[PDB]
Amino acid sequence: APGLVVGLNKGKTLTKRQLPERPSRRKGHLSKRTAFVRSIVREVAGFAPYERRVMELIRNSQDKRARKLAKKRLGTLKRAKGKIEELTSVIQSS
Amino acid sequence: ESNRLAAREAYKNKKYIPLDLRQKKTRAIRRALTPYEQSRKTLKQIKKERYFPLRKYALKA
Amino acid sequence: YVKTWFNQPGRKLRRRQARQTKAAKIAPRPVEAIRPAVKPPTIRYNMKVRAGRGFTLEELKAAGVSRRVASTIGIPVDHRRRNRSEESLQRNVERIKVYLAHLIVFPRKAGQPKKGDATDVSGAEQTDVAAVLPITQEAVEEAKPITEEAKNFNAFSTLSNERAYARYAGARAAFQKKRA
Amino acid sequence: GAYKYLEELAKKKQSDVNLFLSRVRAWEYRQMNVIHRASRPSRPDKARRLGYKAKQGYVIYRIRVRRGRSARCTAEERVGRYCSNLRVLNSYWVNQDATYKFFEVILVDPSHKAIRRDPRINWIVNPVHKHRESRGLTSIGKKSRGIGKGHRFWLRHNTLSLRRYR
Amino acid sequence: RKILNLRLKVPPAIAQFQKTLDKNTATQVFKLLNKYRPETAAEKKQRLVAEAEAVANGKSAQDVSKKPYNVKYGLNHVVALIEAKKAKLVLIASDVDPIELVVFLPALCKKMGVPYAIVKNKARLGTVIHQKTAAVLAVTEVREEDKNELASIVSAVDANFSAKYDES
RNA sequence: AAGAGCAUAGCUGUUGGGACCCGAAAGAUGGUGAACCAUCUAGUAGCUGGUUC
RNA sequence: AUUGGAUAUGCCAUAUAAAGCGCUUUCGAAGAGUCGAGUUGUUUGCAGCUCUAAAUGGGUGGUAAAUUUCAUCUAA
RNA sequence: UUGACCUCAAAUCAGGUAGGACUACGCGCUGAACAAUAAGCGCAGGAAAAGAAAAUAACCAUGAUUCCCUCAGUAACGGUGAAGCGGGAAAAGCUCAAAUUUGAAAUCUGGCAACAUUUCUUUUGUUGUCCGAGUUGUAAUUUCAA
Repeated sequence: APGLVVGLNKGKTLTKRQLPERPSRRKGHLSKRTAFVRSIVREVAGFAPYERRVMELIRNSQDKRARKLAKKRLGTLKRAKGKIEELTSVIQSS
Repeated sequence: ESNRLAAREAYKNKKYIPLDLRQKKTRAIRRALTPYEQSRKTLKQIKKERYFPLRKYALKA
Repeated sequence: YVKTWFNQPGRKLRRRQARQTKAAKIAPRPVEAIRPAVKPPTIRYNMKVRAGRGFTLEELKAAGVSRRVASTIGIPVDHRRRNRSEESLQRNVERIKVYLAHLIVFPRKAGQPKKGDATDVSGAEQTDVAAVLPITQEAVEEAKPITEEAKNFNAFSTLSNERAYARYAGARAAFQKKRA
Repeated sequence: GAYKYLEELAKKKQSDVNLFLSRVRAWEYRQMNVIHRASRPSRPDKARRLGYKAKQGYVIYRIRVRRGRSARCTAEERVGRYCSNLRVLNSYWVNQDATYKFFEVILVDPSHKAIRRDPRINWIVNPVHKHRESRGLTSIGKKSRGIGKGHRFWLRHNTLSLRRYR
Repeated sequence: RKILNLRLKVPPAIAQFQKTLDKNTATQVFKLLNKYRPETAAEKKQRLVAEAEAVANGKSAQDVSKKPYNVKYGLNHVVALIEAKKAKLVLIASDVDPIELVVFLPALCKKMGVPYAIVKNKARLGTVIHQKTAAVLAVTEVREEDKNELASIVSAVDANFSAKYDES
């Protein structure tokens, strides 16, 4: 804020006070309890066929096809990349 | 008059009485929630009103 | 279909009797609750000051009253709003402070003063809150001297080029990361 | 509590365990009536978070609807038409086959003396809450008719306003 | 049923419930359980009187008696107990109608390394706890004289159940 | 380039509402009887007729 | 004649009490055939159909850039 | 040989409840030749519906819903046609699921005996006791503002 109207600093020049963090923003945070529960359900429930198919695609280094196929299954790139990275961590964990 | 009164003391302090002696205001009033249940509240709200009820206040002119 | 307004005097009289009946119902306490001093959110209206919904949890914490006591004694609380400029902290604070100063709380349970509510009770009076607590507009300045350093400040040196600097900041930043 | 495991399991709807259990239960539900009382919900966690409590007055009816208006909404209306002396709280999904959508529907007894004395549920007793789904006020109904809070969601235009002074 | 069951073979997560404990260990497991049956409602009223004069005379000893050793029940309560690893014996009803309620529990308890077992019929477990129905039972602490045979049956369960089943 | 507009009422003209009045088959919705009925309807009217000192 | 509830008064109550706010040495669970994507109909919304989620995630926008930061909210 | 638990029956068993009418105004579904209309079907109340942000915005920031004026015949679409902001009417906030109390299911319906109270011999409860419901979860505490 240069006491002015324009620029990538613009605004009326004041002393901003550091506002506290509100509990609504807490969403998405991991709980060791729920992280444990998700571990249990992952180990007991298993996997749907489509992630099964893509993981030996990672196993035989068929990465690009698996990424495209994961995109087709879910719909968005971020969901697809989020999927494959967690399966890969499962792959190295195994 | 005599028989129906005679019925009423007969069935006084008895929980269940014939339909021809019960109240007849309207159907909706009969099915409505009785004040007692209307006033029923959790003891969470009991705590709220016991410790923080509406007050009497004012302002000085 | 065709909305006619032949009830306009009638509806106005209904509200009057609504206020008079409401006020007479709770006569001791003021008819209208207090509201904070808040600024309209846009470049057209941001200079003005108007009345908001309630005082944010920051202000009640500063003013020394809990969010429970405030609701009981007629101070509305707004949780959605958050106040960031510490003047908005301020301007609402003494607003709560002077409201508490002029506020008189009748003791519960047969007029034995509890904590610091009050002792006198005959001072029961129903007053307009905007009288004791009017909302003011922005304090404008008058008769300030010198600022010949701003004289040499030739406006567009900021406006014209910083506006261009803002416009070309993205392209400039892309340039710097490119040749790096 | 054991409920956290339940919806995490329930979320994995293509798991083999859920896939098997859906079919065996779907085969069974095809052989009862199209609508039938259930002693206890097949997904206690789902009903519990939808407002069901294991106490007298609450009741669960299972129903199936032909696939091919929402399937969820048609479930409630048919149940409400069947159990006409009850106020239907909510509903939730359970099973499918190639042809059917299976639902379990929660209803509350408005005249029962346990419901009337429980402050959390007395609101259903009041007469404005009878046959909500014929009025489209339930969870699915409110979402179906597009009601919500936002920009994303008639007779204030076609009317002509003629003030006293104009 | 039968054609549907075998056509797509029952997954081991569900197949583990159709195989259960033998009759003999069940009898001795029950024999220990009746020694720790939860207090009867009538007995509850009697001790409520006992605490009545206790609190009159300054709550006496810890209420009137020592810690109430008994069995632990309730699916939510037992799951909270096994998570804290306070439980020493876990007993699961074999025929729960929605199997999802305990379809995860054996895998959970195996991860905690706790001796557990599947006992036939929910009604018998409920009879242990004066209830019409008990989906799961838990033993977390007993008296010292009962420690010896409790370890014995745990070893026996870990010899004709927990160990022999394992992950198949 | 040393601002002239704003508001109200009236007259006249025009556009839209049934639209100066009267009058065409028809069409739809829902019914009754073995075609009829009621609403939409005061419709399409580019015309016929009438239109007051 | 009832009733409006306040005022005072009288009597029981139980009150071994619980709650609000200084602090945290931390923990914070948060709603699934749902969101979403494609597809067909209809007036972005909804609906049928096949697929089907995730935990700083998800929705929504100012920006960027077609991705990004930033802002704001916490659905089923 | 018996007893549990579960599933399902049966009662001219005890207690309750639903239909139908009005429908000016509410909320749905359907829908014509205009019109998200008329007609048709469903369901409510004295109001209904909506409602305490998965909302705005781009500011020095706003703060549930509803209504009025304005935005504005503007944006947008191709004659249709909003909304944010501003002013005003009115203002009121909240409750669950998700964790335990495991040193005590502390919870609840009903049968029976008493004590009452009444718009009221017609109502509404309370106490005691019994029985059942309920550990596949009734209470207390907590709902993100935390």
